[PDB]
Amino acid sequence: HSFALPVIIFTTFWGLIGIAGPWFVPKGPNRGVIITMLVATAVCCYLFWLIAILAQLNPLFGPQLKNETIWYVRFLW
Amino acid sequence: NNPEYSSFFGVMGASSAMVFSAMGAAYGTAKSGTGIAAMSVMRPELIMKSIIPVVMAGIIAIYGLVVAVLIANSLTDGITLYRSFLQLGAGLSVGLSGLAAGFAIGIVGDAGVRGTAQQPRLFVGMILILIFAEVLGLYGLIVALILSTK
Amino acid sequence: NNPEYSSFFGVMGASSAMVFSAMGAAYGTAKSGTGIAAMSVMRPELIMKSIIPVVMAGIIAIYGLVVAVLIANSLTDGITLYRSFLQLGAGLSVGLSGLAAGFAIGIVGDAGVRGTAQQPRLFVGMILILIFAEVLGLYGLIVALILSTK
Amino acid sequence: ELFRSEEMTLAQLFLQSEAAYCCVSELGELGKVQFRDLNPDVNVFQRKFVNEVRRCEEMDRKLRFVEKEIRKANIPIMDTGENPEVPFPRDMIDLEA
Amino acid sequence: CCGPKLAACGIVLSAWGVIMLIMLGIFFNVHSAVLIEDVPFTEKDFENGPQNIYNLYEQVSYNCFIAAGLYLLLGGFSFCQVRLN
Amino acid sequence: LEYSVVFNLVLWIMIGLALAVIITSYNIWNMDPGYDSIIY
Amino acid sequence: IRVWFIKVRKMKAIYHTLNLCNIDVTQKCLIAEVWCPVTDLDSIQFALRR
Amino acid sequence: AILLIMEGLSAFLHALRLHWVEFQNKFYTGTGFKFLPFSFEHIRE
Amino acid sequence: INPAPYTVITFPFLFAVMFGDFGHGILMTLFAVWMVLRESRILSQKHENEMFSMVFSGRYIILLMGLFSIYTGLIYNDCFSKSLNIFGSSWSVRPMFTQGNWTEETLLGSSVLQLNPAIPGVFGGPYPFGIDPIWNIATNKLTFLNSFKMKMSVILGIIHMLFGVSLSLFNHIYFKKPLNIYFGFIPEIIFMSSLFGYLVILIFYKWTAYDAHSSRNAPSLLIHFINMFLFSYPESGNAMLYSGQKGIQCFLIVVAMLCVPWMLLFKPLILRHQYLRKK
Repeated sequence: HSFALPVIIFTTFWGLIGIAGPWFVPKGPNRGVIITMLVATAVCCYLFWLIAILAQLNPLFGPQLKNETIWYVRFLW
Repeated sequence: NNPEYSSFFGVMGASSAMVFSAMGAAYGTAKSGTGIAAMSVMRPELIMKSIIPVVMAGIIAIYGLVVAVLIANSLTDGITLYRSFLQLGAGLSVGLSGLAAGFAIGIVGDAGVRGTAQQPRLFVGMILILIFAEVLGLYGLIVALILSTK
Repeated sequence: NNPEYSSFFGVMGASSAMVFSAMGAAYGTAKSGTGIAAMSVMRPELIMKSIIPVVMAGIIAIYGLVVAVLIANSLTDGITLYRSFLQLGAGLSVGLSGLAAGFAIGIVGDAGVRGTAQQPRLFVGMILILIFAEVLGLYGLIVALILSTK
Repeated sequence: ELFRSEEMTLAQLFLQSEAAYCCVSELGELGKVQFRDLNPDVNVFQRKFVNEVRRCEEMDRKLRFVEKEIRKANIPIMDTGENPEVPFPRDMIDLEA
Repeated sequence: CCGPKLAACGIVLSAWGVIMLIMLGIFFNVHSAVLIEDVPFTEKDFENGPQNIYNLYEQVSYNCFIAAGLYLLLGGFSFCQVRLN
Repeated sequence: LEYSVVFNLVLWIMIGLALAVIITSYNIWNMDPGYDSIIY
Repeated sequence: IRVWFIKVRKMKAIYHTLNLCNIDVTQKCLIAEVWCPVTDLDSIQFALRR
Repeated sequence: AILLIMEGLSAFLHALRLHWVEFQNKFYTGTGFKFLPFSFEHIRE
Repeated sequence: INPAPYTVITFPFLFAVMFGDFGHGILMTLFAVWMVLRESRILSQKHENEMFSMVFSGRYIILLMGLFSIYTGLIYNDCFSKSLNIFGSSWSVRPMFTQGNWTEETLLGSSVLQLNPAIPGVFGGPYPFGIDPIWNIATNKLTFLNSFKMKMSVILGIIHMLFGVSLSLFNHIYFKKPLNIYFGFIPEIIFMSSLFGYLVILIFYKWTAYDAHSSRNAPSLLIHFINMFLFSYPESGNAMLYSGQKGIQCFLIVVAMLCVPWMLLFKPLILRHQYLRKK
């Protein structure tokens, strides 16, 4: 799979809703409230997902599986 | 050439976990029960409001059950003995930790129901203390899982 | 050689360690919670003053979790019976240190929440004695870590 | 920017008693005035308007008796709404008598 | 009947359980060799390749769907009974 | 030979440790309850 | 009966607010020290003049 | 009954205690009195 | 500074990372919707059950918690204790016998054989989105998710703690506090950063610095970090992370030690100085 493209897609989308959104928000009483609300949500989700992806890069030790699943995977994967 | 009496410690842990958990659940539930009985005769309104800790007390027994079931699933005739003492330690430990958790839950529940039977604005704080105390059972189960899988 | 019977020190060490941490935390929680539930009927607004020793009561459990997880990571049979001794001893050390801490925390909580009825000043000395017992517990975890890491 | 406490100030409101009988009502409609006891050393009973307050307590007692009487007899209350329907006369005394 | 409020609770219970069983049956219609552990067999499928491995998932999904249908029938009954009063 | 030595040392140490554990358990079990105890 | 309740209760509340008062030597006017936002003072004085 | 209700309440209170103990202790401090303006908001009282 | 909106999001998100569940989150959102559509009809119902009343006062918190729990639960790949093969497995371990290199000994022997990602053609890279679903059978999933959640909690807590402490700049400037910033606040950040910024960057570096072809001589998960805490310089088992790591940590330790006197030896002597100048 691609190693930097989907990461860039996700980063671009979250950054867009982060920095282009606040000016799109009406200048009302709930402007700054909703701006920091969405910014915090976006950065929290971005940190979470980034660690999720980057944890699985360049693994060291490998996993295990049973023999019946080996046969059943050979005939169905 | 397999070690002799290798599977003994796994079953002994499976037993010890649940027995100690049940012991502490019994003591704590009994203490909270006598407290809520006295404070229902003194205050016959907020009984089912303060029965929630009584119901909550058996999650320690549930933790002991989960550990025992895991030990049983990993238990067989062909035990290498490198899982026997992991199982003994895990079961003994979760059992005793649950035992202390149940006893402290009983004490705090009795004191709290007696405090709130007349002026119950502190119910939120009392459930706060109780649920803070609850962490020991989860600690027991988690360390047991780490040891068994090891 | 590697004699039969190698793998019992660390496993029972972690078991006993967390058992004793649970003992101390449970006793401290029970006593301090009883004292708080008994005091708070008179002067309600000190829930926020009395919650501090409750929160510090979890340092023993945190320490037990950290040291037990460390020992579990370092548990293995690829050593000729040198480091298993260290694991047993560190587990017992942190566990009995946790018992010391829990006893001090429980009675300190009772003392502070007894003395808080009249004077508003007592929370400062309360936090101070809490910091002291936390220093004791931190010493305990530090000795456990230097043993376990070695 | 950020959120902080709204800005506040002290104020000495000069107010005749008759003007007070409506100023209190409107400051209650507004709901944005915090008061303070200017002479707290005086006892509550040495505030010599407790005759009216005791009268009000009697009014509450009578209305509570009416409430129980209707509840036993199963007589409902309309309870539509229109919360701000609030005069401040002296004829209410005779009305509740 | 069976309690008015208890019948309200029952209709909400069915309102969730029906969709839970629907999802269970949906995944028991996918059956991409995932829940092997939920198969009552003894070396019956190791021969002739991966055949006969799908119909039993369809039987489990049939059980889920008949359970969901019974729940919806009981929900209709409770609907009629809450509209009775 | 060190089957017996190890058995004996483990027995002694476990006995001492268990006594420590149970004395602490007894200490925590049976201390006073902190209640005013005015309204009976 | 409900509106009678709310009238009577509010009037009790008015008497409670009137309990907090400047006990002056001779003034038939009153000078009350009150906390109030600076934000709405325009509506405050509009209401007072009303 | 279990993994929703009691686990959710437990995690709720655990996270809330963490948040109060740490986040507010880092910068939030001091004491004050809440503004209680006289009002007719006691519509039913 | 009332931090209320910051709490409004940081508490649901933290509760959701704790509470990584999909079904329960959608259940909470459903209950919140039932309470929203019938807000007035439940207001007409008396709030006798006080637990239910404080639940009503926490309707919006519960809805936020449910939505964040839905998101988090979706991304763990733990939806009712199952993993989903949404994308391809991204591993492409097609051959049975080769890539494992055994003959036919299965069932009667050769039951469980550890794959190595170092082997060619067995690892096509990380999963596109969410946890790797193949772990639904791997027992080493438990250790690997243990490490994952450990690193995750450490990073989240470190960053949130840093922000919470950092917010005091405005508290200081608004109330003209040079004493509580010059030798106060800033040394606190220096101490905390010197301790934990290094940890987070080591964890990130570990995530990609070494691969399966270096696994059997690669470092452990965290032991060498504790070894840094030991004031120790081993000579065995050193697969040192990068050039000059020892030199950097040696001086970072002293930098962290340099923050002891602050908050302790700057307020009194300065205020006593200004006091004696004020007499």
